[PDB]
Amino acid sequence: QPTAVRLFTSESVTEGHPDKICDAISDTILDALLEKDPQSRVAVETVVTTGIVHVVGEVRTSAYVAIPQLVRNKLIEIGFNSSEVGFDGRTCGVSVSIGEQSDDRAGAGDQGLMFGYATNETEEYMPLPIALAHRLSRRLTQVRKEGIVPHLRPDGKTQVTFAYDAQDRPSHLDTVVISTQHDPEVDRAWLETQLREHVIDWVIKDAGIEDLATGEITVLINPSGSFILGGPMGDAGLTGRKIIVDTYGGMARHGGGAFSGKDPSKVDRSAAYAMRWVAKNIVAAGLADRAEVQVAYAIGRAKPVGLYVETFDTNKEGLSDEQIQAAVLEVFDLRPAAIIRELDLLRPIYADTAAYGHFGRTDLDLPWEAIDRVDELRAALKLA
Amino acid sequence: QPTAVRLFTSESVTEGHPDKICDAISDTILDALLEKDPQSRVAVETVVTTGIVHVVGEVRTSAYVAIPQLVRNKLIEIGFNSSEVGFDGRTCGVSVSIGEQSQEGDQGLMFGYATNETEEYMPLPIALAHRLSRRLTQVRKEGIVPHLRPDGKTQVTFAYDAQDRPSHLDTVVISTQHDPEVDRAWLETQLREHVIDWVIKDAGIEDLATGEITVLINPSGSFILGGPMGDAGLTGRKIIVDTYGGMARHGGGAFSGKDPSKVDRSAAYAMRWVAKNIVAAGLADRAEVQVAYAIGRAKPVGLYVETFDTNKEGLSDEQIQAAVLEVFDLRPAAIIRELDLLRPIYADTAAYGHFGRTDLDLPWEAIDRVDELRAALKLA
Amino acid sequence: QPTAVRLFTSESVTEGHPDKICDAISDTILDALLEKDPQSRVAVETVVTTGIVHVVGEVRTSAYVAIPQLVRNKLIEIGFNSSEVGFDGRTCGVSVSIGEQDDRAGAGDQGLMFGYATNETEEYMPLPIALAHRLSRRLTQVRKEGIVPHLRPDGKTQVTFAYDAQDRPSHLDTVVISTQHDPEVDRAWLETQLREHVIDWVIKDAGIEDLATGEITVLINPSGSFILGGPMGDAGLTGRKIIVDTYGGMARHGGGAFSGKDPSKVDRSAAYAMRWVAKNIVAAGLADRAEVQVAYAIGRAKPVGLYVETFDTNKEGLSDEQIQAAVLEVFDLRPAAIIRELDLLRPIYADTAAYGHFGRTDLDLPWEAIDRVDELRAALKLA
Amino acid sequence: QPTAVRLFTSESVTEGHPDKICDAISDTILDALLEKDPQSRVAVETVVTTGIVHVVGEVRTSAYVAIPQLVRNKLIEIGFNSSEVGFDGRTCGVSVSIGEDDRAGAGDQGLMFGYATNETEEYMPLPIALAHRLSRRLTQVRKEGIVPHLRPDGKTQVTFAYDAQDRPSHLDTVVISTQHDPEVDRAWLETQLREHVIDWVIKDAGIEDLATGEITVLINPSGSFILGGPMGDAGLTGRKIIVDTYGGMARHGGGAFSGKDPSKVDRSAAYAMRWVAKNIVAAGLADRAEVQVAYAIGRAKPVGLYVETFDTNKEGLSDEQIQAAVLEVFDLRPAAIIRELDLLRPIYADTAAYGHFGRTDLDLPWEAIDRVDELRAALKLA
Ligand code: NA
Ligand code: NA
Ligand code: NA
Ligand code: NA
Repeated sequence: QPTAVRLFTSESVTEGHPDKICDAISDTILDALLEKDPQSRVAVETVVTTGIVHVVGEVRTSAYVAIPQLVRNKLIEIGFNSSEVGFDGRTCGVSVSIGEQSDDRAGAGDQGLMFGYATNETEEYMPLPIALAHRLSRRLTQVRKEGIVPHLRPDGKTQVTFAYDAQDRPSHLDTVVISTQHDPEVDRAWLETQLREHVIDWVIKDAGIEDLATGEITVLINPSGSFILGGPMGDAGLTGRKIIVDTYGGMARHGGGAFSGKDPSKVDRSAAYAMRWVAKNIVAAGLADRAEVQVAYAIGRAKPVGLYVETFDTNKEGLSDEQIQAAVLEVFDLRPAAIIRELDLLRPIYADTAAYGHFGRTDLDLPWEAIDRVDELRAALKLA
Repeated sequence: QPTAVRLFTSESVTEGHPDKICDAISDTILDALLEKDPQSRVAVETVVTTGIVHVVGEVRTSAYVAIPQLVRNKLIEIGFNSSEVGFDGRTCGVSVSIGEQSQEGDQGLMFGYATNETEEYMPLPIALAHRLSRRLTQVRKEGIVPHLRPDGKTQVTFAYDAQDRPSHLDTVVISTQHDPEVDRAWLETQLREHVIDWVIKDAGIEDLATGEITVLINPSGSFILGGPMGDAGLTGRKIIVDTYGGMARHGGGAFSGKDPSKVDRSAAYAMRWVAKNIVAAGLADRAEVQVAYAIGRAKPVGLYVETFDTNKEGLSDEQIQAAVLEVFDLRPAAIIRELDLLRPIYADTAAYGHFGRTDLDLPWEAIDRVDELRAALKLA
Repeated sequence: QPTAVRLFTSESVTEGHPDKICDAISDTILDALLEKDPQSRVAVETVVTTGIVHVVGEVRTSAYVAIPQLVRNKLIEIGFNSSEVGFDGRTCGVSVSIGEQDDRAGAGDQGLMFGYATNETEEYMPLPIALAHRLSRRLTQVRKEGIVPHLRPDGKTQVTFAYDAQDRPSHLDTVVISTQHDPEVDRAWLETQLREHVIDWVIKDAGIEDLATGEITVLINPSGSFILGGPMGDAGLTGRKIIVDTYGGMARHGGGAFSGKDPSKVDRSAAYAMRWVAKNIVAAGLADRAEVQVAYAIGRAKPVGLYVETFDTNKEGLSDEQIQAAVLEVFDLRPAAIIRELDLLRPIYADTAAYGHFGRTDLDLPWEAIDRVDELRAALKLA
Repeated sequence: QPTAVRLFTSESVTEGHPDKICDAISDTILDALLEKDPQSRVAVETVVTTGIVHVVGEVRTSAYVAIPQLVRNKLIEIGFNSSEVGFDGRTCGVSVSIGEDDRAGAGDQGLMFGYATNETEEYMPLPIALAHRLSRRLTQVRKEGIVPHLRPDGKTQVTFAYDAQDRPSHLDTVVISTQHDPEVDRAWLETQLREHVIDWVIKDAGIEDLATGEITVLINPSGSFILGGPMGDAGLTGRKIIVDTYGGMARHGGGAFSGKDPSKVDRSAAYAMRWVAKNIVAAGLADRAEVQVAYAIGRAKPVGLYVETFDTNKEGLSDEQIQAAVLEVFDLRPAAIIRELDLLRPIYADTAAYGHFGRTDLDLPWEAIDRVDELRAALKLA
């Protein structure tokens, strides 16, 4: 009969976290190939460790791109420009092991399952915990790049814990954790003041979540102390190792597939994008407050072998999940070629997705964020 | 308004799938180090592509292990023993970039899950997908089905009812690497009998497999070359296969190549242990628990119990969570001690899933806290 | 006092020896770049070990070449096409770590380079390296043409001649051949097959029966089986067979490797020039044997050093100092003038990357031209 | 018929030259293995390029050594400690791809040469002796703070006018190219290196009499040298074999030394040939001696031996007669060379720059003139 408060957590990382460096390098190569050959087939994985970038996988393309210069320039853009910060794009190892050799009916290029999610609890239709964690990691990068907080270095991680009510909804911000790389000219006591003011307080006001941040918020800035070296130094990063940061921060189920370094023919990426597009339209059409949708494919088959709509008893208009799914099946063509055509995916738009999340990005104009199927869904259900 | 039937999917892969090669290599090095030094700190990632294995990361150990031999022997066990099958443990590249000292971590979120819909407390789609991929490897190694090669994938789709429960098997996909001596039609007859039919009987789900089942065997034609050749693999790229096949939420953390001091592993194991005890204690049919840690704090900063309205005994999820907090010590050091994690038990976990393994004796599968939970809740 | 017979030895290796695999890959990349962009700057090193090729260095080029496919195809042509032979171009690792960013032009580096020639063979080569190369080329030939079955690519040849008191070859003393093979054949079977189809064939093809009379020691796979070959348990690197590539130890060497270097690298172009000089000195009748050193300073076109030696074989009462004045009159040794006069900006180099850079009767290499004999004689006012 | 002056050149490089980085790393690994297990079989090649060290090859040892730490520590000792200088041992990539009685046969075939000359007190040719002294002094003035603003990579080269008798007569040209900080230019380096490297070494070597009159001195003649080492100049083990030996004065069989334990005849038989050549000259049998030796895989006794003394042979002896004395005194089976020179000791990292021969700063067993008595006594001499 005693009760505990349920506490839900999501995390994000900056573009200088070693796994995110790999995602960004993988999608920088994808975009360079797409800019010159929109039909490029790309399955490029990046590995980073002390002093090393290793790029591996398979491309089919008519484009020429200078991979080592793309890698070095992306590391410099992130801010790894010196041995003093743990990694230097100008002087690091770059090794390439890429193999270059061997319409809606086109079969899926692999089996797999993919989920999409949306909720009207934020303007960007994202869960509050991942939305706040991404806003904090984006702001931590912004204050470094613009000099709002001097003496910062690229690597960093954010983590937010909300209290939740008995109906599975956020009630209150409980705990914020931020860790940032920094120059030795500053110490943790200075960083605590700077990041509390210029990151956390700024983001709470920018997100309009004052109501959720009243009273005692536990804040931990660089709780382990000095954070001088970072990125790949004394560590390792790999493409596709931040797939929950990339999506919904653990609020939504995930099918396992990574996004970065994959062209749009990979259903792991394009069908996940299609499921965000479906979920967002289900919510925007007023059929549910929250919606999660699974799709699944068999290799060589165009039509999904599976589709699974869940709205967690937030369904509206007396509609069941089974009725909403029938409307989705009428309105959306989930054959992989039809997804690529309707969302105009064969464009170099992916390097921007490789840090700070693929979904609910109001800084970007991503096609899977369009709420342009609201009218068709409502009409399929005979709603006004 | 019209209704559609909800279809939920899970997948698994054989030990020959390039990503699972990487998980196994990472956990084989981990086990070799734990055998000689239980206190070893290990953060090893494996990358495979045409002709090469690259092992990267950091180890803090007193143990001497010969990594190139361990890698070669592991590929040969998997069955990659010839250029003919596309990869050879004896003749492939092995490159090691592991730091052993500095010379000049308890954070993140984790989920556990259990359901009483199977005897092993797993969701049916992932339990069936793992039984198919394990059985596909077995029929090769035993020569029950000849002319198979190690790489393969399985996928299972179940119809679900309006209450989010499985109602019947809909679709089975098996894709297997094979010798050029055989084709898709031959694999269809062999695999329907010796893999699909055999597993439906072995699992006792005949009543879920009546009527029309869609079976897709090598649906995209021949699959002669596989493993790393034209299909790069990395450690920790099968984290949904490793866990609950998409039935349960995930925190993002990979298991393989990580020693037990890493909460991405130990805390996810602890949450399986908590979820399984909640369901075994008759508090819920299905339970999902998130935990989360803040750097420098031993006790978790977050815990979140969800039983999807399957609550029993008139208990809310908040009440179940208070009992969990009284019964379970969720400090990482206490998890390591209570589950006796500092043992070379992990290479076995690196394919066919970390949870609900009837073939293994894993400490996070113990339902030894049921009496404590029921006593904390004043139940009989 | 007791006397001993002096015995001089030279060696060669097949195209399948791991060091020569690297030389070949490095020069196959160079040739592919020079084919589409003759102005390409290339400094590409190849490393082979079990399962992997790693290509490293720096290139400046407008050309696109697919390096992984070039590597795999070259390994296939050499005969490494299966895990059973120890290496497979189709399935091996290939990793690339290459960065991509008139006559008065200075040398790109310092360094010293030697050239040599001797009228003891028609190709102007010392007999010990001439014979070692013929054996290694023949060893490759009997495999590719299947004159001797069950052979695998990796092999080494070694020839030891007795020498007279005046430092000239007198007779063949010892021939060594180690060849990679299928496990179906043994040392005993290789010994019969290789004596007939390689050693006896070459002696006849070279016309050296007069030097191969009496008892010759023949050691064929003396260490036993040689089944696993190539990079598998024997790492290779570009520029680790520089004495095989040149005069087999008969002539001095400046230390510079040839393969993976475009002609702007004096290590290559100036060694080629010294061969051309040394060959023309002997062809012009100034000496029987000539060895010439040249050296450069980075950023300076004219050499800092030139040294002629003829080993007291000088003719016409001319000193080495007199022959050298003639060489300075006739030859422009500025790097740009060497590239121009020998037409070096062509894809001709992969051919050079095994069986030697000099004395090649199977190739038409510009540095083997005896086209300056009139100019040398006219400089010495010889008829 | 006019005359030109013959001009002979040799070069050396600092320990910061990318090829010598690879030799030093290969021999640092060999030494660490021999320290714990003298019977270690080692064939370790090092490759360096922008940001990366790759160590490949084969070891058979009972020894555990921490290879990445050895690599990083060696780069730090060399001076590559910053991205600013082009390479940092603390932050660079390190990848390892290593696979793990006296009639004992040669492990390989091949030919090896040794050389000695009484023209210097260390029995070395003057051009390579002077090139090595310059490269060692260029390192010393940087490490000791005699000349500021230097960086590790550098090359030296000397050209001597030679007489009709093939002997050095005059120092003609000295080249030094050094890596440096951007705060200094060629003009400053020319002043500093003329005094603290060139003039210092001419006095240290006692060759003032060869260095009179006009000497062409070329310091950083190609201009600025800010980045160096592996960045834009890939290095490999065994790519400075002529710098390692006699600077082109002597013939060479092709075999590299570094990264090889003493069971490799490429190393031990070249060491034996220096030992033989130096004792021939120390015994008073010749002013200059060059000796080839050659082996066949599977056989202990050499298949070839060749003595050349370039007409400097004394006491009415021919090279055929010197060679018979050599065969009586010297056991040239590999196991016998390893035994007599006590080669199974961690002495090799010190040989990996500044040459393997004529090293008055080391006490190398192959430099011993401990066999002159046996040679004289086998030739029936006083
Ligand atoms: Na539901
Ligand atoms: Na709930
Ligand atoms: Na002479
Ligand atoms: Na002589």
